[PDB]
Amino acid sequence: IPGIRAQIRFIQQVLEQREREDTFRLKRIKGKIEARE
Amino acid sequence: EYTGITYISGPLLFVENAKDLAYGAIVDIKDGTGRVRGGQVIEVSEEYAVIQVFEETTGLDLATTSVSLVEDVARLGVSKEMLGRRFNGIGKPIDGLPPITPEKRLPITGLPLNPVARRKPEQFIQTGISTIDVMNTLVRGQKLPIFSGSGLPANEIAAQIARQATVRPKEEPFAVVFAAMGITQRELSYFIQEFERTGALSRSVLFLNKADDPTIERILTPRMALTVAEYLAFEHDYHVLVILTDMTNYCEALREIGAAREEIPGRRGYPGYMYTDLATIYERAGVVEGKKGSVTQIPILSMPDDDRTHPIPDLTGYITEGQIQLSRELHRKGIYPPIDPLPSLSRLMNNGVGKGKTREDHKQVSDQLYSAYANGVDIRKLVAIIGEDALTENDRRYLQFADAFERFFINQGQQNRSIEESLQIAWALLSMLPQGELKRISKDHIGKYY
Amino acid sequence: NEIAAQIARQATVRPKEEPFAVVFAAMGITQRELSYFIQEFERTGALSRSVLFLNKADDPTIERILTPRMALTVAEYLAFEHDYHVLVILTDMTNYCEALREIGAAREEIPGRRGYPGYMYTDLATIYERAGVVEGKKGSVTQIPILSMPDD
Amino acid sequence: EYTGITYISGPLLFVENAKDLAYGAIVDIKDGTGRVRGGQVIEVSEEYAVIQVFEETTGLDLATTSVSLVEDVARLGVSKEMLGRRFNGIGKPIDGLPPITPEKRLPITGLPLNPVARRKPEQFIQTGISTIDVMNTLVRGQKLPIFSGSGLPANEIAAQIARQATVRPKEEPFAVVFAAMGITQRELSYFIQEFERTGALSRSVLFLNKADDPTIERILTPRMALTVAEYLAFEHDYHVLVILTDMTNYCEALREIGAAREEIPGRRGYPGYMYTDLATIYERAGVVEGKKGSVTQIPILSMPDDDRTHPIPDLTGYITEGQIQLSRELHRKGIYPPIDPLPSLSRLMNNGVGKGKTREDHKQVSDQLYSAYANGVDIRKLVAIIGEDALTENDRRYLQFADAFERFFINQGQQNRSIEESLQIAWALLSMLPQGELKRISKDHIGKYY
Amino acid sequence: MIQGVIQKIAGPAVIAKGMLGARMYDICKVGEEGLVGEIIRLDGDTAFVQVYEDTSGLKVGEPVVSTGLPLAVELGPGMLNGIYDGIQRPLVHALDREKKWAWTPMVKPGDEVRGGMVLGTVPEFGFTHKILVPPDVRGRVKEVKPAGEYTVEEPVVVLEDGTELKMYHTWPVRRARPVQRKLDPNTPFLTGMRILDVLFPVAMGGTAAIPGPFGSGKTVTQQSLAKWSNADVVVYVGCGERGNEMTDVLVEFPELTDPKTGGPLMHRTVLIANTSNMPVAAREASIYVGVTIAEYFRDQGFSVALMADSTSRWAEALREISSRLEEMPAEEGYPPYLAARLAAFYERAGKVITLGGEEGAVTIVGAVSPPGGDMSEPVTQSTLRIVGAFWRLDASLAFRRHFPAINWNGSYSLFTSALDPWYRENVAEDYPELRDAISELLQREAGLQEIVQLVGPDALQDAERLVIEVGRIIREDFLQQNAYHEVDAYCSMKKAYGIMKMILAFYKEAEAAIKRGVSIDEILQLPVLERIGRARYVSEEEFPAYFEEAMKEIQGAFKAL
Amino acid sequence: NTSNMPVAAREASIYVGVTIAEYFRDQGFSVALMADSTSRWAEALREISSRLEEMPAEEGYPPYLAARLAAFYERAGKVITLGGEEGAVTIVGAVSPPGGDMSEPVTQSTLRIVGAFWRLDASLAFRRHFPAINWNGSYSLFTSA
Amino acid sequence: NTSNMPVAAREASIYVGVTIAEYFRDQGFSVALMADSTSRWAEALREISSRLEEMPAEEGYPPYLAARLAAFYERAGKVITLGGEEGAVTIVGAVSPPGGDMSEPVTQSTLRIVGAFWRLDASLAFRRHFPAINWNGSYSLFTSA
Ligand SMILES: Nc1ncnc2c1ncn2[C@@H]1O[C@H](COP(=O)(O)OP(=O)(O)O)[C@@H](O)[C@H]1O
Repeated sequence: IPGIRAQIRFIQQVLEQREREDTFRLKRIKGKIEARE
Repeated sequence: EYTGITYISGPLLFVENAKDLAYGAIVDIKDGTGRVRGGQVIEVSEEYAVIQVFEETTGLDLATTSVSLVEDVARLGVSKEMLGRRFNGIGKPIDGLPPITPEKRLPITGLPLNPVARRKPEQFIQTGISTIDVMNTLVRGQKLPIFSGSGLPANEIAAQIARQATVRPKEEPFAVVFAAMGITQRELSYFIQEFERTGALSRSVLFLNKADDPTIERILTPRMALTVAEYLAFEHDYHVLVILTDMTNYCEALREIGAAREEIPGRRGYPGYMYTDLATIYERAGVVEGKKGSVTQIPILSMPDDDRTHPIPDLTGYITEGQIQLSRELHRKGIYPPIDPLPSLSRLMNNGVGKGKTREDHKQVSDQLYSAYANGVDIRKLVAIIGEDALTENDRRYLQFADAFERFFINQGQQNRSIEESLQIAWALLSMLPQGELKRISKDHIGKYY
Repeated sequence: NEIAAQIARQATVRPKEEPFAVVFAAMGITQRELSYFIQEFERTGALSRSVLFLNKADDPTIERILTPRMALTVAEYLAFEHDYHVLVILTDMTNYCEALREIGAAREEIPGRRGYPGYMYTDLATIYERAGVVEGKKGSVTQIPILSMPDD
Repeated sequence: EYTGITYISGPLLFVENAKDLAYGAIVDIKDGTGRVRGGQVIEVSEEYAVIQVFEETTGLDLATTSVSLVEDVARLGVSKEMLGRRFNGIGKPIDGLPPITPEKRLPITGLPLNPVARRKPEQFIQTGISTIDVMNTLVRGQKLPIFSGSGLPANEIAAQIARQATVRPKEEPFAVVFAAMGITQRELSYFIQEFERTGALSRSVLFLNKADDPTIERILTPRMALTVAEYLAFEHDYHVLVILTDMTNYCEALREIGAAREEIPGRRGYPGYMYTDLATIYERAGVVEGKKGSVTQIPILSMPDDDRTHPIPDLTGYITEGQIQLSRELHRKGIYPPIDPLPSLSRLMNNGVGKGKTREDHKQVSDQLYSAYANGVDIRKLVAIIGEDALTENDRRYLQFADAFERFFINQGQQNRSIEESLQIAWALLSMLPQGELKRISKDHIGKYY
Repeated sequence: MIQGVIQKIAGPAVIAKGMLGARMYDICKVGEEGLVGEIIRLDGDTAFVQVYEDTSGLKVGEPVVSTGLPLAVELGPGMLNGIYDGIQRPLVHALDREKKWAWTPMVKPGDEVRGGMVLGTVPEFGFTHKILVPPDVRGRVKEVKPAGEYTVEEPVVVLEDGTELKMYHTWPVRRARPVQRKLDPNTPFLTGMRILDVLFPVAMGGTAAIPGPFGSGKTVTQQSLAKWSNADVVVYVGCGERGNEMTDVLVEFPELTDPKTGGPLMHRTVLIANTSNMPVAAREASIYVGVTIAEYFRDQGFSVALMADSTSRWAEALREISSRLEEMPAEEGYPPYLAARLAAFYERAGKVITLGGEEGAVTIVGAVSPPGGDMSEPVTQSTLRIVGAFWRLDASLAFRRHFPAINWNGSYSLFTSALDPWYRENVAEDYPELRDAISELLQREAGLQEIVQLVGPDALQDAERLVIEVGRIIREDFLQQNAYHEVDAYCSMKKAYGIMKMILAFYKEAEAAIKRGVSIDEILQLPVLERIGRARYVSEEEFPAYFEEAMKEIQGAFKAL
Repeated sequence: NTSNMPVAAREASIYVGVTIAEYFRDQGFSVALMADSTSRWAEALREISSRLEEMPAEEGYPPYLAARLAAFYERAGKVITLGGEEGAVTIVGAVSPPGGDMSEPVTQSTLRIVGAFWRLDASLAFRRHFPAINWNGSYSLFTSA
Repeated sequence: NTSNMPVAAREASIYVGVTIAEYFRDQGFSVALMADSTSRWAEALREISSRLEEMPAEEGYPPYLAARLAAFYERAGKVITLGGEEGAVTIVGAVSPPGGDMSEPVTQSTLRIVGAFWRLDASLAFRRHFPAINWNGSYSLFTSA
C-alpha cells in the first residue's frame, strides 16, 4: 500500500515533469511569434 | 480588367490594377500558365493593389505577370444531376464523366439562397448504427460531430452512414453529400470504389480533395459541399445529410496560410480567426424555408495528438446537435465502435425520442445505462486501487455492467439495429443490476418493460 | 476582508507612549462593498483614528495604482512627522496587480510568465519596501496586505 | 579596407564599408580598443552594410567607430609537433612553450583534406577498461559517446582512456587528441598535471577551453581538435582517438549566441539549427583514405538535469558506434563505473568482435550478461513488491546475478583488463545462473568455455 | 537578364538577385562560385534565393544563372551500384557516358508505342534494365537499333518519325511519375520477421511509418528489410547522418552482402545521402529524387522498397528554408505547408499496373525522430496520421533484450486484412487467425502485468501463470529476432507460420494440461520448450516436427498425471 | 450574434442589451441579462484590435479588455430608480475558454469580477447528476446576505 | 542589496564584491566572499532582461544566465599574486529556490559549478541537531584535494 504512493509517486512527478516545464517552452513560443514580428 | 503581379511570397500574391479593382473574394486568373491558376482576392492594400491567395503553386510567377479579374468568386454548377457524380474539391469531374450542366450557378460562401428557416431541428434520420439511432439519435437539421483520433476507424463510420442513412416514413427525397479533405490517393480510390459498388452513389454527390491538391482547393471543398446540400434541400425540398471528413485537416490547411497572410498567431500556432472561419461552416445547417427539406451535418473532428482540448476540436463542439467521441484507449481494449459512452452527448436528443417517435421508456433507459456505465468505469479504477476481492457485491454488479455494456451494447457485429432492438439489449443488460438500484427508471417503466 | 475590517476596528499598541492610527485602503471594490466599509467605520467609531481610501472597480485603473501610494504616504507622514504607530491595511494586492498588468500591455512591453508585466517584482518592491520603524523611533509603519491566490 | 559601426546591439554589430565589402566569415578588427576585438561577418544586409558577431564584449563601442577587414576568417598550425603540447581552444600555447611551427595551415570547419574513405569502421582500440573493451568494444573509426550526468566521474573515465588507449598488434602509430570545453581553472590545472606526470602528453595534443574564455573560442575548440586528428590520421597515417568533453557545454555556448543571432528558438530554448551544427562534428569520424589511419571519437554527453531526452544528448546518439550511459541512481548505489548495462549499446560492436578480433564467444557472453542483468534489475522491483522470501529460487539467482554483475564486472579497482580477462569474469558470474537458463549461449560455447 | 542575374546583396543567408526575369518559383539557380540556390521569393525588382551552402562564397555583383529545373534525374542504365546525393551525382555527371551496355531490341520497326512501352532490354546489372518510351511519347517506331553495345547518349530508336529515344530519360523529381491506376493493398511485403509479417503486416506499395526515440533500432529494421525483404530494388535515403554516419555508410555498405544472392547489396541499391553540410534544399528534395527513382524501377515491373532515414530531419531542413523566406511560423515554428506536402509524398507509394500493363510497386518505410521522446511535431505526429503501418521500437523492450524490440501493444497495421488472403492462399490457411490469437495472448499478458505491478504475482492462479509462460515464449521465441545470426537474420514466410503453429500448439496443450490439473511447473520445465526457444536458429523444417514432439511430451505428462 | 456579423456589432451587443436592461429596471422591474457569450465577444474585439494594429499581449488579446469587461459587469445591480421605486439588472454570463484551458479571455477575467459561479461539470453530467453543478467548485458571495 | 534598489545594482553587487575580494587577495590575504544571495540576483537580472524584451526561457529566465553565473564562480581561487606571494578568494553562496522546488534559478545552475554544498536540513533543525547539515546530502569535491 505505501508501494501505491511509492513507485506510483514516481508516477505523478514524470507526469508533472512533462508539462509546468513543457507548458512553459510554449507561453513563451507564441510570445516569441509577435513577440519577434 | 487586367492587373500585374507586384509581389509573390509563397501562396500570397499582390496584384496591382490600373482600372477597376476586383472586390474581396473575386477569383482572378493568372495569364501565361500551363494549368489554370486562380488567385482569390483577400484584401485591398491601398494604392490600387490587392492582396490575394493562390489556389495552386506559385513557382514560375514573375513580377509584372498579367492577371485578369473573372468578375466573381469561385462557384457551384448546381443541378439535381450532381447526384451520382464524383468531383474534386472544386467540383471538377473525377469519374471520367463530363462537367456538370448547371441549372443555376451559385456562389459558395453561404450568401446564396438564404435557405434556413428559424425553426428547430426535428424528426429522425436512421443511420443504421445502433449507438447513434438508439442512444444518440441524429435529427434532421442537426450538427452531430464524430469525435475521434488518429488510428481510429472514424472514416469507416462516416462511409457506413453514407451507405445506410435514410429518413423513414418522410414525403421528401433523401440525398447524401460526402466531402473528404486532404486524403491520400489510396483513400480516394477506396471511397470511389465503395460508392460505385454499393449503389450509394445514386443518391450522393461526392467531393474528394487530395493531400497534394492546392491548399485553397481544400478550403473551398466544404463550401462546395454545403452549397450543393443547401441547393438540394431548398430548391428541391430534400433532406440532405452532409458528411465532412476531416475538419482537423481542413484546419491544418487554413492554419498553413494564416502565416503567409501576415497575421499574429494565436494559441498553438493557429490562425487568430479560427472560430469565426469555422463558424461559417457550422452555421450552415438546419431546417430550410418551406420545411420540406433540411441540411444535417456529420463533421469528423480528429483530436490532433489525441488532445480534445486542441482549439480545433474544442471550438467545433458548439456547432453540433449530437457528438460521438471515439477514444484510443477504448479502441485498444478491442471495444468497437470505440465510442466513449461518458463523452458522447445529444444536444437535441430529447426532441427525437419518446412516445410517437421511439418509445416512452427511451429517456429512462438511456439515463440508467449512462449512469451505470459511468459508475462501472470508475469502479475499474477502484478495483485497481483495492483489488477485485475487496469490492462490495453491489459495486461488483456495476463493474460487471460496464463490461456487459461494452461487450453487448457498444459492440455490434455489423448489423442494423432498430431502436426496439437497441432498447431490448439495453433492458437485457440492465437486468444485471439490482432492481433496487435503478434510480433513474420510474416504477411504471420497470413494471411494463423490465 | 472581514478579518481586515476587524483588525482595523480592534488594533492598538498596549502600554506605548505614541498615538496609534489606521490607514485602510481598498482597491477595485464594488459599490456595495464601498458602502459597507464606510458604514462600518462610521458606526463603530473606528473612523476617529483612521484614514480610509476607497477605490472602486469602475474608477480609473491609474487611480487604483495610485491608491496604495496615497495610503503609504499618509502612514509615513503620521508616523514620522507626528510620531505615530500606524497600521496600514491594503486589500487586495492581487486586484492592484490586475490593473497594473492591464496597462503593461498598452505600454508596449513583452509579457512575462502568466501574462504579467515583466516589472512585476520591482513595482511591487516599491510598496513592500515602505514599512518599518521611522527615524526617531517614536513611530513606525506596519503593513497587513491582503494577497488572494488568483484561481487559488 | 576600413568601415564604420552603424549599429550595436549586444553581440551583434552592423558595419558599413564605402569600398570593398568583407565576405561572410571574414574577421574584422575594431580600432581604438585596449584588447583585440574581433567581429565575424555573418551577413550582407544590402547598402554596403554587413552584419557581424563580436568575439568579445561590445561595451564602449560608439557609432562611427572604425573597423578594418583582416582579409580572412580564422585556422590550425598543423604539424606532427602538435603532439606533446597543451593549447587553448584556439590553438595558442598554454604550456609556456613557443607557438606551433606549422607544416601546413588548415581551415578548421571540416572542408580541408577531404580525408574520409567510404569504408566501415573496423579493428580494435584497447581502452584498458573492461566494461568497454570486453562488452562494448571501441572500433577504429567509430563514434562511441560516454553518456553521463552532473556529479558523475565521466571526466575521470575520459582522462583514463587518454592515458591508456592503444591499437594492439597495428603497423600505424597512435595518437590522442583531448579537447575540454568550458572547464574551471582547477580542472584545467588538473588535466595539465595529469598529462605531464603520466607521460601521456608525449602522444597527445591537448586543447583546453575555460569557462571564462570567449564563447566563440569554445565553439572553435572541437573544430581545432578534429582538424588536428584528421591531419595526423590522413597526412601521417595515424590511428587517432579524439576525446571531447563536454558536448553539452559546447551546446550551452552555441545556444547562448543563437538568441543574439536573431533566430526563433526551438524546443527547450535551443537553437533551431541544433542538429545540423552538431552534425558537422559527428560527421567527422571514420577510416581515412589509404586505410593506414582513422579518426575515432569519444564525445561526452552529460544529460542536463539528468534528462537523456533533452535535445542535445538525444541528437548525439546517432553520431556514435558505441555508447556508454552513466546513471546517477547506479552511482548512488556505489556501483562504479556507473554504467547502465541496459542502456549502453554497440552501434558498431559486431564489427569489432568475434574470432580473429576478440574471441568467438564474445557476442553470446555479452548477450547473456545483458539479458541476465536486465532481468535481475527488474527483480529488484519484484522483491520490493512481494518481499525477498516470496521470490522463486530461479528469480533469486537472477536477483543475485545483478549484484554479482555490479560488484565484479562493472566495478574495477583501476586496472587494465584485457578482453580475455573481461570474458573470464563474465563466465565466472554466469556460473551463478542455472546452465538450463542460458538461452542466449549456444551449447557449443557452453561446452568449450563454461 | 531573363536567363541570368547579378547578386544585389548577401548576408543573413538570403541572396537578393537582380534579373532572372524568367526564373520559376522554386527553381535551382547557380552561382559563379559553383554553389546552387533555390528561387524562393519572386518580387517585382528582385529574386530572393536560399543558398545551399556557405554564403561567404557569394559576393555582390556575382553572376547567377537559371538551371530551368525545379530539378531533374537521369533514368537509365548505370543507376545500380551507384552512390549519389540529394540531387543525383557521384558521391558532375549521373550516368556513365563511356560505359557500354548490351542493348537487346524488343520491338520492330512499324510497331505502335505509348509512354511506358518496353522497346529494349539491358543486362546492366542482373537486374535486367527495361528501356521504356518516356511518358508523353507515342506513335510509330520508325527506327530502332539492333542488338549491340552503346553508350547512354546514343539514339536507340525514333518514334513518330522523329522523337529520338535513348536508353535513359530525365524526370522532375518534384513530379510523381505517371501511371494508369493505383491498385488496392493485396500482397504482403514478406519481411521474414515474424512479428512484422504476422502482427503488423506491410503491403507491397504500403506506407508504414517507423517511429521512436533516437537509438531504438529504427534504421536497423530498414537495413534488415533491404538485406532480406521481397523487393528486387532498394532506395535508401540515408538522411539524418552526423558525426560519422556518412563515412559509416561510405565504405561499409559497399561490403554488405545480398543474403539472397551473396553479392553486394549495393548491386541492387541506390544511396541518397543527407549530411549536415548540405543545404536544407537538397535534403528537402532527397525524398522526391528517391521516390521518383523508386517509381522508375516499379515501372519496369519491380517491387522496390523506399527507406527514408529520416523525415524529421527533412522537416527541420524545410523549416530552416521557410523561416529564411520569412513564412509565418506555427506550432514548433514549422510552416503551415508541411502536412499537405508530407502526405503528398506518401501518396506516391503503391502497387500499380504500370504503363503497358505489368505490375510493380513502391513500399515506403519512413524513420520517425521526434525532437526527443515528445513524439509530437514535426515527424511522428503528421506521419503516423498518413502511414498505414507503425513498428514501435521500444527502448524498454531493448533494455530487456527482447528482439526485435517491437512493442506488440503499441504497433499497428491497417493492412492486416489487405494481405491476409495472400498468406492464406500462398503460405497458410490459418495465418490471420494465428496472428490474432498471438496478439490476444500479448494483449492479455499486458493486462496481467499491470495488475501484478499492483497486487504482486503470488495470488496468480495456474491459468494466469500459464498465459504469462506462453506469452513470454511468444516474446522470446517469436517477436525477438537476431539480425546478427546468419539464419535468423531473415525468416522466410514458410518458417514464420511454422514457428507460430509450434507456439500456438504449445499454448493449446498448455491450457489443456492445466485444465486437467497438470502442474504448470511441470509444463514450464518441459524438454521441448528449450527446443522451441532455439527454433528461430533452425534453417530446416525440423521446426514443424516440434508439434508432434510437443504432443507426445504432454502425453508423457498426461501419463505421470 | 452570428458569425457573419462584424466583430463590431457583437462587441456592442452586450452594451445594447445592458442599456435595454437598465431601461426596464428604471420602470421598477427586475430584469435578467443573459450573455451567451463573452468569450466570443472578446474574440470579436481582438479581431478589431489586431486590425487596428494595437499591440497584442497574452493570447494576442489587447491590453484594454480587463477594464472594459469589468465596466460592463459594474452596470449590474439593484437600484433606487430616478423618482424612487426599486429595480434591478442581474447578469448571468456564459464562459467559453478556447478549450478546457479555462484561462483567457473569457473565464480568467470574468471569474475575477462576478460574485457567483455555477460550474457545470461534464463528469457530473456523464454520471447523470442534474443539474450538473459541481457543489465543490462553485461559489457565491451572498450566503449571509 | 535591498528591494528599493534597482535590479542593476544588485546584479553588479557580486562583481563589485569579487573585485574587492580579488584586491585583498592580491595583498597576500585569504578573503572569504559570502553571497547572500544569487537567487535574488538572478531575479533582479530576469527583471532587467524582460524589460529589455530578451526571450524568456525556463521560469522566464534569459538564456544568458548560466555562462554568467559560472564566470562569477570562476574568479574564485588561491593564486600566486603579481610579484609572487599567495592569496585567495573563497566563495560561499546562498541558495534560495522559489520554494523548496530547488530548481531554477539559484540552486540548479549553482550546484553544477560549486565544488562544495552544505545542505541545511529543516528536519535536522526541527530535531535540534546542530549544525543542521545533512551528512547524507552534502558533498565536497575537495575531500581528496
Ligand atoms: N534489431 C536489433 N537487434 C539488436 N540490437 C539492435 C537492433 N536494433 C537496434 N539495436 C541496437 O541499437 C543501436 C542503434 O540502432 P539504430 O537503428 O541504428 O538506431 P536509430 O533508431 O537511431 O536508427 C544498434 O547499433 C544496436 O546496438
